[PDB]
Amino acid sequence: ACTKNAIAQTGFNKDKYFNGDVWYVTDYLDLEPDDVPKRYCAALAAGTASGKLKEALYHYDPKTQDTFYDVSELQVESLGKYTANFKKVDKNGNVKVAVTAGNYYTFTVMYADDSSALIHTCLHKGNKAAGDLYAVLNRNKDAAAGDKVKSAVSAATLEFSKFISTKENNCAYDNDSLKSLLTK
Ligand code: HEM
Repeated sequence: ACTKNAIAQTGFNKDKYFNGDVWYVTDYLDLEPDDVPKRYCAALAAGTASGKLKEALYHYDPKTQDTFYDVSELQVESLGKYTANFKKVDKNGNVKVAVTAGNYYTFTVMYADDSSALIHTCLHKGNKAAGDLYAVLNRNKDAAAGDKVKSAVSAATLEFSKFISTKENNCAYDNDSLKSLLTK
């Protein structure tokens, strides 16, 4: 299902990435066909909350209106490479689906700077078939991918021309919920 051992950025700066702020997905590449929709909105917050490494996720399908949030405790495999549980929550952190063995994702930061990043994730959810998902992130939801992150896509032996943009979906995000979910 997933096939890639993504390599984390050399010299990854964890405190800068996990600073409590929001990252927007601007472009994505799924290696498995028919795995995710062709139009999508996603964002996350990443930070340490009371000593615990956390991510809060948001997904929105702009055609179906399917919406869900997750809160994730990350465990460290190596610098920039994590295994995350997930619990599905409402935007206020109330649990809808508890943490469960077999529901996890891996998360590898392949490149990051203050404004942009390239990540890989492999999602394992119960019975479902997994597939490699790469995402270009930016701190600014409207930013076109710049040369640092596009060069990193090339250095991963990927073609940025294959990535699908999220920019034409009228995506609107609740940054406040993502930040507050880090504590939940
Ligand atoms: C930003 C990095 C991402 C991470 C870490 C991530 C992680 C996850 C997790 C944990 C779930 C399961 C949530 C739950 O059931 O509670 C999920 C579901 C899903 N994600 Fe992502 N995701 C990311 C980005 C994306 C992107 C960019 C897309 C496609 C444009 C996408 C498409 C989906 C879809 C379609 C599901 C629903 C799968 C199902 O039917 O259960 N995700 N994702």
